[PDB]
Amino acid sequence: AFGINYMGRVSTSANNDTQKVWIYNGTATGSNETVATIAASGYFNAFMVNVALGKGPLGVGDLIIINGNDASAFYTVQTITPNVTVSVF
Amino acid sequence: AFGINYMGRVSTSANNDTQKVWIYNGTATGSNETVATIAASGYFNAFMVNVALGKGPLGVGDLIIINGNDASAFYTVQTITPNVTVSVF
Amino acid sequence: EGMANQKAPQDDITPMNVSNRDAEAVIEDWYASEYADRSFQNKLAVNAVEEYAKLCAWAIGRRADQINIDTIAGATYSATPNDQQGALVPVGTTGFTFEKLRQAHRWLRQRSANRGKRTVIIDAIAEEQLLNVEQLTNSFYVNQKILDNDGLHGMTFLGMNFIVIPSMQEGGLPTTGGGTVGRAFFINEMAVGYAQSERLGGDISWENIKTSYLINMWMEAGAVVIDPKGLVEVDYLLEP
Amino acid sequence: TFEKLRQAHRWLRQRSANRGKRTVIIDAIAEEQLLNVEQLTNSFYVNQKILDNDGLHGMTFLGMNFIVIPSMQEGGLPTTGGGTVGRAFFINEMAV
Amino acid sequence: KILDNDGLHGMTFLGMNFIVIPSMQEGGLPTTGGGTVGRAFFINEMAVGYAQSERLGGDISWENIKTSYLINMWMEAGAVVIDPKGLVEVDYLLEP
Amino acid sequence: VEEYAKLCAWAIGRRADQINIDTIAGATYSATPNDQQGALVPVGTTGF
Amino acid sequence: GYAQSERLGGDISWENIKTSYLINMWMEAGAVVIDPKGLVEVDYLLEP
Amino acid sequence: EGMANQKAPQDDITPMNVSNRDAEAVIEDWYASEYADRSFQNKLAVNA
Amino acid sequence: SLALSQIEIQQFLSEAHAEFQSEGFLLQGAVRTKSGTKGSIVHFPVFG
Repeated sequence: AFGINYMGRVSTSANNDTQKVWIYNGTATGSNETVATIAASGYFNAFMVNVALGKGPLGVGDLIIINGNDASAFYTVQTITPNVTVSVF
Repeated sequence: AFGINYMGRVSTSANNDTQKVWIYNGTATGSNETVATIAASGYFNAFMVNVALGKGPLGVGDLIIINGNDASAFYTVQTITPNVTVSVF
Repeated sequence: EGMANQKAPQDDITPMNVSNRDAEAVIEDWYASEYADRSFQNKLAVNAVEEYAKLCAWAIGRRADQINIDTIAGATYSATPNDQQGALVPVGTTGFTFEKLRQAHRWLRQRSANRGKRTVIIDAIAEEQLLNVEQLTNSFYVNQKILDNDGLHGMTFLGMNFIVIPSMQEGGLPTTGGGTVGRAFFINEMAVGYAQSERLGGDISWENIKTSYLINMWMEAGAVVIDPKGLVEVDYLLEP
Repeated sequence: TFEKLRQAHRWLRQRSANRGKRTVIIDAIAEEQLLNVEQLTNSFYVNQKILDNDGLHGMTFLGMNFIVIPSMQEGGLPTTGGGTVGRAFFINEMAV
Repeated sequence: KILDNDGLHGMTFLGMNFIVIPSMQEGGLPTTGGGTVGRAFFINEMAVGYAQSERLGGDISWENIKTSYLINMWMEAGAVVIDPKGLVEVDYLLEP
Repeated sequence: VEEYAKLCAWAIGRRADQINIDTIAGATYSATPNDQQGALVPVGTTGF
Repeated sequence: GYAQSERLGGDISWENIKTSYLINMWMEAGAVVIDPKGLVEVDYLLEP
Repeated sequence: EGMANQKAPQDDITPMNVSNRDAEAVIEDWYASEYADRSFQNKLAVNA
Repeated sequence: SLALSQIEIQQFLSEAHAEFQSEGFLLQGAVRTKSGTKGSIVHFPVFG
């Protein structure tokens, strides 16, 4: 499942009118799950505060660098409500 | 057109001997323009201080993460004078 | 409103964004004036200037109430409101009943607008119907007997103070549905902003050219809805 | 009825004539019909118990004093509608 | 007499204290049945444990790099169900 | 800064309430509970 | 008409993360033409 | 700009209208910044 | 002159209004509370 200790932020800007870049450690030293599992729908629901209302640190268009235990890929957030879904960058 | 409120830094380092990474928000919550429109020549001219002399925050080789209203891609700054032009990364 | 989120240790903080907006009140000027010819000083048993100064101040005061009423009644009310709309209790097929009081109180409680001073403005017909409600007049529901007293004027119910607005030539409380439906409003104090540039100014001067005293009073104010979440409207049939 | 009594109080309030001393003059038939109103005779609603007293004559309700006029050879309280409709009056003290 | 008071907020009935939770962006009281059935809860005090390490900390600092003031407040606590036998849930229709 | 400090304090206070609510609502409720379940009063066809 | 809210502000800070001092001056101003009747433009050849 | 006129004695004064207009300046924020690493504190005779 | 309406000003008030929201801490003391705890987990022993 999602582990907040393996979620970090790449973008340094605090400007909230633009997007953010995240990096996730799903490798053997992190969550130890495949890229497909991490990219499944609703995986990042635990990272949001109220996913039903789309309230949380993730925004639509945010770029996530997913480091799975088998490969790595760039992904982009499309929806934050009622679920958090990502797609290939 | 270009809006400074939609441009933010990504690279945290202040080392001026290396390139910087930027992110632009052209999605529905930002400029609401396509990737092709943003990647057109001279679009980021308003960001520079004096584009005629290549004086501005952007440098040659800086990586820009462009999020259009249809897709997202990595782009690299090729020239800063007399126009700011980018190409895919 | 802010919001609290979680983050990894030593990770950069990611604030939850707080929205902002603005409310604009437009200032207007009104005048209440009268003349008192000097030839009437010795011909009257009353003091014309003194009476006129009192009547002019009441005219200004009545307009001040009208400005507040127009702003409150002019807001947008919906039975399924969003954050920019006040709550509406539809007329249905009844008058001002105890059920509509509960529903109006529900909206204030739900939207965190039930703290501080809350006022219910009603007109004479609304009071007449509310005097038939058992929960307001029976001494086993409330610790007062308004039927032995000034009625609903000044009464406190569920922590809200009732104010009865008389029929004013300035307009009073508006109606709807072709003059068959009355409107009553539940207002949290912070929900409406009233800018008072000049509450009651004036000048009483002797005009030698007209050989008269000019009692001239004026006011300068405007109102705006600040937070519709603290506004509720109740609709009732004037003839239930 | 109680509805008519509430409407009369509504008119005084609506026309800003509901402050100070107010008097209600009614005839005997009006008192008889008004004695059926629960809100006038029940201790749930009023402090006084008019059924242990002179009834509506001299009672105070909503700040208004009630006076019952008997039949008078001088005319008393006038009627209307061919003698089938009674008339009762609510008077602010300063109005007369 | 709760109608001369804050209603059900703070009322005591059958020895139980009532708290009215308003609408909250954080979620407030959860709903069920597709948002048509509300959920209310009865709790014995000993049935739930709440451990509080820091009620309200904070710090306000000037960040020259971002040319901004960072207002930062935090809390640190957790909760658990000691005994489910002291928990009751009541389900009701939001529009009966 | 003063308004943000006031608003952030209320946000923390609302999270403290939400922690309690989430824990209470997170239990398993049944109309025929065992020792590890809370009791449930079913909705039926009425309000509160 | 030239309106300067801040002619020359600034702040010099120690940044431990970057192990460096940040010298950060700023200004806040804007200008407008109040009366165009007071402006004259003279055009000339750079190489006559 | 006003103007002085004439009138008959004991006649009402007739002012000459004075116009009014407004000009709006938009305020901008500019930053001039630099970094000075602590590694250069002891290596420079110039105070960076 | 009535032209003075062209240079009328607007006033912005310094007292801000926060939208009607809960201040939290409504469930303080409603459950068995342990204050000043330390550690990642707090254990409550239970007997059957």
